[PDB]
Amino acid sequence: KHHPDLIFCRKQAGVAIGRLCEKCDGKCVICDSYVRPCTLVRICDECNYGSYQGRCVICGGPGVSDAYYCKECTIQEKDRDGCPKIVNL
Amino acid sequence: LEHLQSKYIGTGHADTTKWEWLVNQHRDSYCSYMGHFDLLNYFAIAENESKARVRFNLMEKMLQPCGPPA
Amino acid sequence: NRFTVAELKQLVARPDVVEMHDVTAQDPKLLVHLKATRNSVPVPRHWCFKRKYLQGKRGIEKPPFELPDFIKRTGIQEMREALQEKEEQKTMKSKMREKVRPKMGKIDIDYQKLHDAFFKWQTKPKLTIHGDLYYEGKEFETRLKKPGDLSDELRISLGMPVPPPWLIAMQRYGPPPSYPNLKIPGLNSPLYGDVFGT
Amino acid sequence: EEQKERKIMKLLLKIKNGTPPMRKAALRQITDKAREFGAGPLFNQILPLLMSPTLEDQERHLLVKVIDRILYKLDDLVRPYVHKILVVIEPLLIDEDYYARVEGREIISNLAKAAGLATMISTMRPDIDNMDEYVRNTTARAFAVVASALGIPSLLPFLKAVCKSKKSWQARHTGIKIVQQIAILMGCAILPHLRSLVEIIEHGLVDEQQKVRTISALAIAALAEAATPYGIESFDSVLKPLWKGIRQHRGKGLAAFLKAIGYLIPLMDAEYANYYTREVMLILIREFQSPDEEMKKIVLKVVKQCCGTDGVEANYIKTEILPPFFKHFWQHRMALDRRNYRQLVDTTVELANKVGAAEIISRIVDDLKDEAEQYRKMVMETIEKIMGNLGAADIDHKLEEQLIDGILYAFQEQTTEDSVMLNGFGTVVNALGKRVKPYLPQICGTVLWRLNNKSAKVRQQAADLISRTAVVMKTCQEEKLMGHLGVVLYEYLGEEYPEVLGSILGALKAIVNVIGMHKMTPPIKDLLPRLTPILKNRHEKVQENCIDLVGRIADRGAEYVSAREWMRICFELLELLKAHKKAIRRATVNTFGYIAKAIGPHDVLATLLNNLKVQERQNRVCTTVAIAIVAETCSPFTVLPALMNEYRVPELNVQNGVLKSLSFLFEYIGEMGKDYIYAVTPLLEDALMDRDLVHRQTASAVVQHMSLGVYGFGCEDSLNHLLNYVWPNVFETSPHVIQAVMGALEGLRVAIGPCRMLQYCLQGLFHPARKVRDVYWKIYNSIYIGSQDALIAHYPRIYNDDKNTYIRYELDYIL
Amino acid sequence: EAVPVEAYGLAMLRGMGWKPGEGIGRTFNQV
Amino acid sequence: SLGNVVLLLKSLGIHDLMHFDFLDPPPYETLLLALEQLYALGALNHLGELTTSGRKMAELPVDPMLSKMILASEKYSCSEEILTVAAMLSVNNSIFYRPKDKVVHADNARVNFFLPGGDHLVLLNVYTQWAESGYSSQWCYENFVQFRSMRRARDVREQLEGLLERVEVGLSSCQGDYIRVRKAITAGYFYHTARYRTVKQQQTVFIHPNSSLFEQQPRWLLYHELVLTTKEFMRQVLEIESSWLLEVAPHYYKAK
Amino acid sequence: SYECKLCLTLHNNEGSYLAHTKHQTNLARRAA
Amino acid sequence: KYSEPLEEHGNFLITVPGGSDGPSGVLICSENYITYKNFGDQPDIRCPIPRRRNDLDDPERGMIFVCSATHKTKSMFFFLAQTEQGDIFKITLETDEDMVTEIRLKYFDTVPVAAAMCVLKTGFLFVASEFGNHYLYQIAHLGDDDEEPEFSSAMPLEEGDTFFFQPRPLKNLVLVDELDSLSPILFCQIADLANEDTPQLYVACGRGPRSSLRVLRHG
RNA sequence: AUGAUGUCAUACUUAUCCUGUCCCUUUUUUUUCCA
Ligand SMILES: [Zn+2]
Ligand SMILES: [Zn+2]
Ligand SMILES: [Zn+2]
Repeated sequence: KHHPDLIFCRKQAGVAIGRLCEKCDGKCVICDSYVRPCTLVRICDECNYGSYQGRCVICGGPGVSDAYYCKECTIQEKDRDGCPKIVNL
Repeated sequence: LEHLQSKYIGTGHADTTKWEWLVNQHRDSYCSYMGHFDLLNYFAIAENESKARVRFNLMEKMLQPCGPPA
Repeated sequence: NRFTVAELKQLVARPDVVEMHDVTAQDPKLLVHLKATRNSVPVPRHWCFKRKYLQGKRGIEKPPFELPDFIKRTGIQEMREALQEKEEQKTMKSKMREKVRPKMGKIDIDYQKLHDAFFKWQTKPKLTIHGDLYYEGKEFETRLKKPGDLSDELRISLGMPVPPPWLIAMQRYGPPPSYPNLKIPGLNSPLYGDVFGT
Repeated sequence: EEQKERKIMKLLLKIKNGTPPMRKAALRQITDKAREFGAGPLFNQILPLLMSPTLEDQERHLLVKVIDRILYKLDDLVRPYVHKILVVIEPLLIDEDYYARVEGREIISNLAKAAGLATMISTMRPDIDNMDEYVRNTTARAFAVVASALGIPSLLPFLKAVCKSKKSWQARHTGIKIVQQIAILMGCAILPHLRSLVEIIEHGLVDEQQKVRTISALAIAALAEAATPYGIESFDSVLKPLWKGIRQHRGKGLAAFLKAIGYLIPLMDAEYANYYTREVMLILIREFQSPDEEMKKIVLKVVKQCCGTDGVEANYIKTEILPPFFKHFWQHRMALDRRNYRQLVDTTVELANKVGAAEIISRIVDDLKDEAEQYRKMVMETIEKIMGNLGAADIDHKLEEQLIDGILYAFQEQTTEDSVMLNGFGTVVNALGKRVKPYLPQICGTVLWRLNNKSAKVRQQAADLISRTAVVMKTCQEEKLMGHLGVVLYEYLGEEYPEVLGSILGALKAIVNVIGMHKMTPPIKDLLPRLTPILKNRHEKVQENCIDLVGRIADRGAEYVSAREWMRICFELLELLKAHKKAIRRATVNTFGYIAKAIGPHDVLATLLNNLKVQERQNRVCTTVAIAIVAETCSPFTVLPALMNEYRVPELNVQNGVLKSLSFLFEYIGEMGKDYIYAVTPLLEDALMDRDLVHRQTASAVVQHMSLGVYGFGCEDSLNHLLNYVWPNVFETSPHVIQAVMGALEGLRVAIGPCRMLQYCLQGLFHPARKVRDVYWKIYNSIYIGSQDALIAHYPRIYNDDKNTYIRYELDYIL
Repeated sequence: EAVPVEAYGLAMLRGMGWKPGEGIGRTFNQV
Repeated sequence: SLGNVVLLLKSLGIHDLMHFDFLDPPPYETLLLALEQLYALGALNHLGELTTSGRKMAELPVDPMLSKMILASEKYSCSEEILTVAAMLSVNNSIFYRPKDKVVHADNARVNFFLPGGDHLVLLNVYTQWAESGYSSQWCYENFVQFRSMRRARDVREQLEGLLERVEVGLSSCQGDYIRVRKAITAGYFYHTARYRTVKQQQTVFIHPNSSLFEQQPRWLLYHELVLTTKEFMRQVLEIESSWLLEVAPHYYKAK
Repeated sequence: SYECKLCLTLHNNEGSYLAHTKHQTNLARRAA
Repeated sequence: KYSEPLEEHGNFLITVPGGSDGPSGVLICSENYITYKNFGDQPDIRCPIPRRRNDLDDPERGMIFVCSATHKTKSMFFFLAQTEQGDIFKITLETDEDMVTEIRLKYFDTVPVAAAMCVLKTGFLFVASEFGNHYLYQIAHLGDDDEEPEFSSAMPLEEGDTFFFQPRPLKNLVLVDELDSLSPILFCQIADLANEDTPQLYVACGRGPRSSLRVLRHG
């Protein structure tokens, strides 16, 4: 369900909280699964602060729900990898 | 690949030298011996050595891993 | 800029591990030192093969699957095949007729038979070694048929009890010139069942 | 000279054309030889580079790095080129772009750290008296950046010499603009200089010049905002002439004095703030009729600041300010401007939260019944926000009935698609709670009257109101009324419009969720045969709401519908899985799991095994997902012999479906599937040994999800057994299968451990082939990035070679 | 046509100066 | 910018162009890009002064970017076609009259006017078939063309035929060698080129719906105009391959 | 899938093997 | 902001607390040289670490601050440091709020083999031992009670040795608690040979003469 | 003996996604003719 392009930031996560839209709600932010969503998503930057306020960290809809890492990704601890909010390049 | 992964410790390719990989492995081993509390205690209580002297020896061995390069 | 195979044989302790093209590497001594350990694996030979990995079989057919013993003891295959053959003999008119009016009884045998097949009748399979490399073959070389040891068919058809009829000839010839490292127990090296030597 | 300029051009082309390591080396060489080349050609090559418009963002960032390193390595060597750097970076100091303004502030900080603040003060001393407004504002921005770079008292005696002097009012205006910009830039850093800034600005605060007095009041307001909440005794020097200036100043000076009074009012003493609020509220009542839009916005901001200011009581405010506020500011002209309407709504919500929302509700109940649609929607949104803030406890029953009649009139004249007033309707009625039980039947009768409309959207909005109000209807548990409305909606179920049908279906979803189980009329066996041809509709919202209602029914009520009808519903859902919405397919999977929990897992698994091999199209991954849910909710030990026998079908897609359902099921169950690893071993081995590499890709997904699932349970021997096929299968070509190989390798390195992965990678990274060695090196680099912790312990023993010491004596030094 | 011959006019303009009307960027009430 | 009048103010005796007296000065980046464009043109020396060709391209009042039409004329001829093109692309009002309603009739006439190789050849066919058509209003009515602006374009064509002895360029033509005509067009249009992206401005391109090549987005296209209305639009495009693009201004061109 | 033993040719569709009827060249090569 | 380069590598560093607690400086330790300097116009006061009077240890082991603790009063702060021998040397601060001038490092008490030492107030001084007993000490004197010599940073020398500060008596403070730690437990021998309710486990541990076998029996 | 290689159709992958665009104004040099 992923793409070879569209890297997000690869920048270390801070206090700006991730946020999911309805069009891709419930999926994981990394492997897009639905099994035990464990860890809150932090998006490291002005990915939340400013123009993209309350927006999707995935495709681009109106962000309504807190984005979660799943327990399968936090088994290898992919939650510390950084910002998953997509910046188009 | 990724730019941050290239900036991360452990980036290597087929063009990476064996001596450079061994130097990076020795630097990572010195960093792991500095970080581990049990391994540093085992390295310090082996002889009549101080903890600050062992830390200075580890800081010297970090540069000594790149000390005699190719 | 590089040494030959005889110089690599003199320099390294494992001259058989020195490959033909590994001496053309940037660090052939480091490659030989890495390959000299007992916990190393080779490169799969598709890098040397023009044919791709598991693609060029192209003229054979294989059986699809063999079920494990607990699954065959539960026996889902018989009424599954009966249902599949009944569906094949059904027309498509009968197919949406049975769609709009369904019927009972798919299998409905029990639950604890399948539960015991999964747990109590569970058998661990023969998992191979850490250093196994699979290729186009890698499922057929099971003879290592020991050298100096006969087979079960040779024990049965020639009347050899667990005494071969060629045992005196093998002991008179001693070690054979084909396999000088072969051991023939009972005639040459004084051995249970088919494998009567090593 | 010429050779130095040629070397400067060579380093510039190496920075702008070579590799970024070569650019960093050229920047290091420029920082080394800045004293050799001089700041002359350095400035004469940097100012064309700063003036180049087509430079890249990375190019100007590297230019900022080079200028910072050259300034650190040269310091006062660019002292004659202070004026050239100032005239280059004065557009950069007044840059409208935020990143360019930050880079200009960093360049100004570098220039202040290198050359010195005295040269910049001598440069800006003739520019302090700039009568031109744009030139004076550029000088104000540059002097604010210089004051932030060099601190307050580096230029505070110079500012006290300039601003207190009466040389020109333009110089005074520019200096007070410098003071206000520096206070806005500093914020909390102007707190120790609060009395100094008050003494500096007290001379211009009573100036006869209107612009100088206006910028002095603006700087006083900016200082009161910046030093919040310190410097109250510093700002109390101009406390007494502020009340006199509220009566003396007119126009823009009056607005600046009112803004300074509103900024100094929450930092004052409570008796003093009460006396000043009582003094200035009479002027603010006269300031309610300000015809200017910016002046009215400033007055409304002052009203919001006075509402946020404590110590001004509540009864005095509600008696004095609020009926002129509703007379003047609550008007259609203020509501038409959307910034003014939003500011008016926020100020009214803040005032209602400060002094009770009952007064605002009683003053806006008629404006909710006003005939203007956008004005009434803004009023109803304000009443909804006030009810969400305070509550309905302060609302009397007659005022609540009047508000109910007003919002029912608003729903009558709700011409637009205004769901915000529907949400406000639900908010006010939910805040009423159990008090709407007298209000229930006339509201229900009017909604049923609107449900007889010619217009589809009117009945659609009425059904949406039913969906919003089902919960608050069942709060008092009006079971007979809820059953009667369920029977009426059961009659309404034959609607020919899809949006109306979806709204009706969502209303029924809410009603079934709020009634209780044994208390709806008609019951579940009297409803699901009616619901059965509804699922044959082709509209997406109807399908989504009907599948959600079937999910709630098959979740709760399995005890009314025969399993024949349940698998007929499954037969319908097999055709319904080809819908475009992944949420619809996911809820279809959920209904399949509910029906498998209800009726038993045999016939539904036989049906899905028939369907999955028969689909073979751009679907059926959801069929594998549904098969995984049927297994996982209902004990996959039963399901696994049937799926294992269905793997033996040679039909070229059923094996891919078996493996996809296996991967999804292992990901769903996690650690409970440790006993089935021996069962899934030979099928995964045969799929990895299969000639069709899509089967090997999906088996790699199986291995990845199993390594995700049962890590820490002794399955590493079977994981290594499957990895004995996976690691030979690293010769893949397609991106999908090589991503599956990478994910399975990451999962196996997580599962078994880093030592076996290092034993695999170290024997392949030294390959003579560049591509194979680079691929194994990338795999090893990914494994080391994942497992850099235990890699030192898992590193093999290597002796010290002739290059450096490699046999580590730290391992030998063991206590 | 060469590389440094296209920058002597920019060097002369940098030595002369920059006028506020020469590229008047409209910006007011900045914060 | 000042791309039409920098050449004229240079040829009317002013070398201190940015030091020249005015009410307000122009932006210096416009002057710098005009001078660097003139460096990429064959109009300025290394000292930034007009040549004989730089004076002769100011004899005629068209833009220098459209005077490299004339400078590529008589290089390998095709002069008449590109001189007609340089006349008709100097129009003020836009070509083609597509009103409210009708639509499909004007579209079908315009599609009949379409030729591959950009809309310059399309409107060149418009002017070519308007020649030997009596120069009638009935032609432009039935072909949905404004009969006010392209009459001024044939007047510009008459004037530029008259103003040819001062630059000493004949009215040669290659007689249907329109790929060589496009070679001269590309010899003119080297600064305004693009690969779905402009290679100089680094902007993602968008093709106008009124262009003749709105469909079939190419690997290499030049353009004439950079007007943003809703998107970063490409106005008056032409198909290229960046072969003879590398021939003209090689100092401007590097790394494909 | 369909296998042509006269060519050792894979076929995903039956029409691929039906059109595979070069086939006679490799058939005559295997006949030798 | 600041970058002070040192040719000698910094094994450890102790920072003087700025403001009213003293200068805003740091003392980088080396072999018999604690360079105290501040970020600004301050002198690099190289306080020599006071060696023992006729020390029997070889001079290859340079005296460096293995454990350092700044025990601060209401105004000033003393610095207790342990050398390569590990003796507790209390150091004053005669900086006089201008530059680092004098740090009167006098060996106030002889200290045992301690991995770390932290000296709080109200009679609290916890010295964690690498081998042996970790010592919690209560203050008796003012901390400057040194029976050994004083090596100040402003005290001149011949640039070859320091003040010959031999092993002094513990006059500044008294170790009120000595909690014995089994680490580093090298050898072990657990048996029920002794008459006890549980078996005696003898863990042989410690370094050199500061080494013992602790036999523990429970019940 | 299995490689290179052509846009040839069919297959499959991706819980891939169900799809967007027509400009306000505006000025720019020079030469012959029959009873
Ligand atoms: Zn995940
Ligand atoms: Zn989304
Ligand atoms: Zn980010």
